[PDB]
Amino acid sequence: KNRAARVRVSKGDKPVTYEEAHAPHYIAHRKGWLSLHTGNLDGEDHAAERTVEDVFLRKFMLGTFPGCLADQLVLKRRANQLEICALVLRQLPPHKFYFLVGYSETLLSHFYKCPVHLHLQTVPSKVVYKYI
Amino acid sequence: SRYGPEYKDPQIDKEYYRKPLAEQTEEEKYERDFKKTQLIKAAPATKTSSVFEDPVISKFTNMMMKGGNKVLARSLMTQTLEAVKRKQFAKYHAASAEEQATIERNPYTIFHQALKNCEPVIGLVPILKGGHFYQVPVPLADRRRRFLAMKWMIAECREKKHRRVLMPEKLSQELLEAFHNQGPVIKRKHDMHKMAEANRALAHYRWW
Amino acid sequence: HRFMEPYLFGSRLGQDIIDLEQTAAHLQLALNFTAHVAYREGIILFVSRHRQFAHLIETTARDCGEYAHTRYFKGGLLTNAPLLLGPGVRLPDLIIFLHTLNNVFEPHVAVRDAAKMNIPTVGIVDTNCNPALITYPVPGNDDSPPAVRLFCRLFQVAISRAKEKRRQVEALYRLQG
Amino acid sequence: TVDFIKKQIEEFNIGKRHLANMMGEDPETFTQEDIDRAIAYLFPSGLFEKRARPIMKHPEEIFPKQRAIQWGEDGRPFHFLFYTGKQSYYSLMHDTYGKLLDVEKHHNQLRAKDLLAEKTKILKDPIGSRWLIKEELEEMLVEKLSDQDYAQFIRLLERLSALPCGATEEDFVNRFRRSIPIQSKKQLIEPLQYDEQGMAFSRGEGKRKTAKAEVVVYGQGSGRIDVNGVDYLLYFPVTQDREQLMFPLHFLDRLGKHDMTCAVSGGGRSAQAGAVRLAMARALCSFVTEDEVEWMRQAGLLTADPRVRERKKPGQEGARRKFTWKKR
RNA sequence: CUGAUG
RNA sequence: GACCCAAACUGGGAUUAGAUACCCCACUAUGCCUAGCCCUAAACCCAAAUAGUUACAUAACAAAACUAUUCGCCAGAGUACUACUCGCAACUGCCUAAAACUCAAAGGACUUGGCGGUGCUUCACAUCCACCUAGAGGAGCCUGUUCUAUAAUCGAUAAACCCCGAUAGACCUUACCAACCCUUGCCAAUUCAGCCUAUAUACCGCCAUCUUCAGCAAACCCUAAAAAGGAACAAUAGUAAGCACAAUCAUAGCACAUAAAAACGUUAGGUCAAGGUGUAGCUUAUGGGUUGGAAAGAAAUGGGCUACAUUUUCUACAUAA
RNA sequence: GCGGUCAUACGAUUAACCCAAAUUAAUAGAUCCACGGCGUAAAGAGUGUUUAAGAAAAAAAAUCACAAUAGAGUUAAAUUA
RNA sequence: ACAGGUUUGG
Ligand SMILES: [Mg+2]
Ligand SMILES: [Mg+2]
Ligand SMILES: [Mg+2]
Ligand SMILES: [Mg+2]
Ligand SMILES: [Mg+2]
Ligand SMILES: [Mg+2]
Ligand SMILES: [Mg+2]
Ligand SMILES: [Mg+2]
Ligand SMILES: [Mg+2]
Ligand SMILES: [Mg+2]
Ligand SMILES: [Mg+2]
Ligand SMILES: [Mg+2]
Ligand SMILES: [Mg+2]
Ligand SMILES: [Mg+2]
Ligand SMILES: [Mg+2]
Ligand SMILES: [Mg+2]
Ligand SMILES: [Mg+2]
Ligand SMILES: [Mg+2]
Ligand SMILES: [Mg+2]
Ligand SMILES: [Mg+2]
Ligand SMILES: [Mg+2]
Ligand SMILES: [Mg+2]
Ligand SMILES: [Mg+2]
Ligand SMILES: [Mg+2]
Ligand SMILES: [Mg+2]
Ligand SMILES: [Mg+2]
Ligand SMILES: [Mg+2]
Ligand SMILES: [Mg+2]
Ligand SMILES: [Mg+2]
Ligand SMILES: [Mg+2]
Ligand SMILES: [Mg+2]
Ligand SMILES: [Mg+2]
Ligand SMILES: [Mg+2]
Ligand SMILES: [Mg+2]
Ligand SMILES: [Mg+2]
Ligand SMILES: [Mg+2]
Ligand SMILES: [Mg+2]
Ligand SMILES: [Mg+2]
Ligand SMILES: [Mg+2]
Ligand SMILES: [Mg+2]
Ligand SMILES: [Mg+2]
Ligand SMILES: [Mg+2]
Ligand SMILES: [Mg+2]
Ligand SMILES: [Mg+2]
Ligand SMILES: [Mg+2]
Repeated sequence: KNRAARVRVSKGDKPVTYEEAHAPHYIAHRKGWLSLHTGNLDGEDHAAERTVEDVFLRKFMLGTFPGCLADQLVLKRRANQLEICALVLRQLPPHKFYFLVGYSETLLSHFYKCPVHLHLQTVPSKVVYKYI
Repeated sequence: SRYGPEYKDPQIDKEYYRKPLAEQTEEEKYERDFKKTQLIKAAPATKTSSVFEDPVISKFTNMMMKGGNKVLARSLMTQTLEAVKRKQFAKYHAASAEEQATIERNPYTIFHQALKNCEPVIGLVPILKGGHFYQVPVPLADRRRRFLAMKWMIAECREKKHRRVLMPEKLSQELLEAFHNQGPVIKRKHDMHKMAEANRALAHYRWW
Repeated sequence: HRFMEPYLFGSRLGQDIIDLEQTAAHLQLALNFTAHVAYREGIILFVSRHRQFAHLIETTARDCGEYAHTRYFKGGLLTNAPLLLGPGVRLPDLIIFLHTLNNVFEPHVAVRDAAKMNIPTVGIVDTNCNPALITYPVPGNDDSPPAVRLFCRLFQVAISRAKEKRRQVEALYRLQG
Repeated sequence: TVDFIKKQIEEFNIGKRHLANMMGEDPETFTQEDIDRAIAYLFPSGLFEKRARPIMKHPEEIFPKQRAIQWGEDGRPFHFLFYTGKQSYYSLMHDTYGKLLDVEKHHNQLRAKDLLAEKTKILKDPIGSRWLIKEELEEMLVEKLSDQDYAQFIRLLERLSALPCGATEEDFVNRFRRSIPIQSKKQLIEPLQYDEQGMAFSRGEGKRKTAKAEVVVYGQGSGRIDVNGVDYLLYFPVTQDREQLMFPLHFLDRLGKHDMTCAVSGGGRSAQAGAVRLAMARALCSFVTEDEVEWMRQAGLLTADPRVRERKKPGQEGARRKFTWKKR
């Protein structure tokens, strides 16, 4: 049985997000990609650099915003400046949210030698799509 | 398989469409054949509206075709027909005036007559009864009879010939032998009939 | 039915004859009860599984302004009402049975579900019916067209008179103060 | 959820005004064909499923038909068939039966008075009328439906349509009728073109097994074919491919009556022969009357050949041939 | 017809 | 005494590994008559006899539940239609009928699955047969396994392993071996690093198979109790969110087809060696580096390529030489 | 019934529970089987009559086509010397 | 006896 990127159905009480409720065979059909760059085109290069940078951003933000991240990050890459769109729970005060965004906006820039943008959309709770 | 079940078989006969006003029973069918939005399949590349082709010759060429060498199968068929034509012309010009009115030089008629001559009447079916297979004599269908008549000739002319002899050269001889009721294919049909006559008493084992 | 012997007058050459003295004595109480429940703003449901007068019973309940069920009675209609009808539903305060047996000649489902849900039931019972669970049985005929029409018109006029006397009593209620 | 939809309609009207403002069109003439057009530009989501794209419509198409309230503040239900489970479907059946009995009694009285003023208004074949499907009835009746009750309602509708129809009965039975697309597979015939003082000039396009063929036909010349600049005899050395060329012409008896020039590319010899066969057959329709082009399509000249090589599957050999499966 | 065992 | 016919036993013939059985043939005791014994049966309608009642009331199934007067029996199962007594024309017999010892059960009825070389309908569309084509098992070679042989990996190894991890081995890869060196030894620090050590019978992550089978299932409701089941469309207790199926999507137009998908679970199925890991074990070593070797085939076998020719081979060439 | 690699069941330690100048083990006892059952679990004895013994508690009845049984005589179909 | 444990997938 297929088990990749597939949350198994429980008795009917688990909350799942729109990205988790769809199997990987639905990518580009019902759901899209969490990252957008040019390295995955036909005659382009420098793809593995973007893959490892993306996975580093994921593993870094998972630790930077612990327990308060709603879903996965959206890594947009457009003209030398990399934007990170996040959905965050309103567990931390804005006084700490601004400290964290200002810290990461410069740490990632000085680590990757490129301008970064960080945008946070705060939600009251994890959005439920299927049964809850 | 790409054609759905609604696709009907095409009709290649031009004389069927050239004169529809000659009969009324066909009018009621061909005026509604198109009204029900009935889709028609594409005509195959093998079957066309030529008058010099025959479905029996097409079937024999398809049965002689190895793999996908249809040009080779067509060459063998054409060379076989040419060989039987020249072999009949030689005897026409070597016989007297009394046999000239009886000898036939048309290759299609002698091909069809040889096939009808080697066409079996009844066949054998293996029926398991009492843990042993009995060869029960069964009436064959028309397509099965014609297929066996072609297959016996092809299987004989493919293996029972010399390496120096070619396929049309052997088939031209066996066609005339089957037309004159002398060939081993006719002998094989007679062996089938004799085995069926020896197991005629086992015809009660059939349930259809 | 074995429980029809006390409600019978005799047997006229095979066919049982229901006495009419006890019929009227039961019908008076049945009509009084249905008129009182229609006076006290009670939901009345005319139930009957018989494919001859179903249209007559729907039209009678429509002219009465009460509710009707002449179709296939679902399983958990009265018991599993907060799931069959809606989140919060008011069960009928009276069930009037114009045919006790269904098309299979077995006792209806509502004749047991009303007794399970403590709902009063008035019912027209024939010689082959079971009145053990019916609150107000009326021994009569439920297979002749005029016999059905007589009961339907009696209950029609009873509900009409009850609602009209209720409106008149409220009219005097508005003049008492 | 009666108030939620009411609020969504106000928010959708405000969103429509804002959309017309940011798109720069007059909000008065702003319609749905401009709403979806502006959404497709502002939020260009590339997805294969059309229902996953961003969409902004009136809330009555997005949200399904919500059931109205069934009882008042005192608990008494509104409809008299509320305790039947399907108070809409059973009410529809009750009204249909009540009109059937009215037609029956009126026709009995009319037969008693010996008058026949009704006609047969059930045969709606030239109009193209059909009955409602279960989904179409589930759209009218908000509650769910089944198969047996829908077949019972249709069987009662035909019973009502089999009787002498009245005045108000026909408009009631009509609202359950649906008009069926065009039931005509007749192809479009290209008109005869005249280009550069050339008479009887037509063109056709064919494709079979990765072979594209465009064939121009001049109906004033003699019988000969010019493909890729070289004659058909040297282009198709095999007699079968030339017999494919003879197939469409021998069917119309126009062998020595038309000159043709073809341009075929892709595929092999028999694929090119079939593509030029289909292109010549589609191009010969202009020179012939309507009765014979139908015989061409019934003989297989005007229809394509969808038989395309299937893709090889992983773990197999030829998309059907499996590996040698060892039992032990 | 026949044809055992785990 | 009789003996047409049937038939224990027996002798031949079939079938089978065996057939001192089922199947076929012949024939004997016997079944038949008279007289005398034997006194046993699923001798069961598993329901004692005599007079009744339809009151209370369904453990289950079955032949519905019970009264009053009696008689004959019943005290866990096996031992046990047994041993020893008595009696009997019975002497391989019948009747009556224990104990030692072993166990914590033995039993009757039912529910749900599974199975059936049980009856009956509907099916198989590359699927069982009736039928078609091309192959394997024969030869050489390539390659993977099992075996012998070395100091010289490992895992897979019924369908669901066998050109499988590997879309890939001269050093490296390589986790194997022999010789040699280093032991807070990749990291900012850590009585710390590191382990391809054991456990896939602790796992996650990924899959195989039933499987293009349709079922799984939360919340309720009903059953003269409920282990469980829940349906009659002229409808008899069933509503059911959800996951599956279906639909849609993709192979740039439809339809078809293909692809994709295929839930809950079965096989403690495969994977500690993609990666991390719970538990138990190494720490001057089961850890980290350098050099050199990891053969070979007595043999068997799986899958492929080449053919064994004449519809063949070579040459120029689209296929008329 | 527990023990084959996290044993609250084995041995030891901590802790806890119940008794207590007593606590456990073994053996004897007291108590405990049926005023219950006999179609399927053990039980209606293969059948009828009679003796002993018991109940007679309110009144009624006895006996009819057809294959009971024991003797004597006969044979329609089939089969056979 | 105011009883409890124990037959079986149940
Ligand atoms: Mg009645
Ligand atoms: Mg192939
Ligand atoms: Mg004898
Ligand atoms: Mg004999
Ligand atoms: Mg023998
Ligand atoms: Mg007997
Ligand atoms: Mg007995
Ligand atoms: Mg007795
Ligand atoms: Mg029961
Ligand atoms: Mg004992
Ligand atoms: Mg005995
Ligand atoms: Mg004995
Ligand atoms: Mg096969
Ligand atoms: Mg081969
Ligand atoms: Mg070989
Ligand atoms: Mg190995
Ligand atoms: Mg192994
Ligand atoms: Mg296996
Ligand atoms: Mg090395
Ligand atoms: Mg190496
Ligand atoms: Mg190591
Ligand atoms: Mg496993
Ligand atoms: Mg289903
Ligand atoms: Mg249940
Ligand atoms: Mg559901
Ligand atoms: Mg499409
Ligand atoms: Mg489809
Ligand atoms: Mg697939
Ligand atoms: Mg699907
Ligand atoms: Mg295992
Ligand atoms: Mg293993
Ligand atoms: Mg590891
Ligand atoms: Mg290991
Ligand atoms: Mg080998
Ligand atoms: Mg393979
Ligand atoms: Mg321990
Ligand atoms: Mg203990
Ligand atoms: Mg202990
Ligand atoms: Mg007892
Ligand atoms: Mg017994
Ligand atoms: Mg007895
Ligand atoms: Mg006995
Ligand atoms: Mg005698
Ligand atoms: Mg004699
Ligand atoms: Mg037991």
